[PDB]
Amino acid sequence: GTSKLKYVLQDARFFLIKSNNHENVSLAKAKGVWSTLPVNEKKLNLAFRSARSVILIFSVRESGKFQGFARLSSESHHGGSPIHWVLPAGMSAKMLGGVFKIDWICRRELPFTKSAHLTNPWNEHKPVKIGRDGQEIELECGTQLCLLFPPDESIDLYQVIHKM
Ligand SMILES: O=c1cc(C2CC2)[nH]c(=O)n1-c1ccccc1
Repeated sequence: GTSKLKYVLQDARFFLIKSNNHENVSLAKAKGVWSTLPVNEKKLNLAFRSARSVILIFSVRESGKFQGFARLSSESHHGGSPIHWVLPAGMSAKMLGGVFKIDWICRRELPFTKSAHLTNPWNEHKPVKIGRDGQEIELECGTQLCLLFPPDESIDLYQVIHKM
């Protein structure tokens, strides 16, 4: 069912995350981590202290889909185990901010065709698929977007709830 998911999303904040490729989303799904550029790192750290849940909704560039969504479990930190991200041309690992721990809520994909009825007030009511990395998605739009994803029966939200 969807009741524990709705509980996790209650009064959450939501951010669109772009990945240049599928490899980085695969690494994020396996290791429970993400890293963004410093401008977005500052926004996410502020949000993490501001709200009961901060949800990252992932989309690989040019894929026409979202690849899942996850909840921040920490502010960003430096000096942890190395992660062999595959970054875009002209970007080095030193340009990244720190590493956020994340707990995946759904590792299933959602094609953009299924979200065409949702618009984001914080991006001029453009379709929610449209946005730069780090674009905040307003609560109602973000909640409805997450509820569109296929249920991920491999995930037990009981432990995620205990972190809130
Ligand atoms: O492409 C990537 C790949 C990553 C991986 C470390 C996780 N993190 C990012 O933030 N980007 C990004 C998105 C939009 C604009 C500039 C960079």
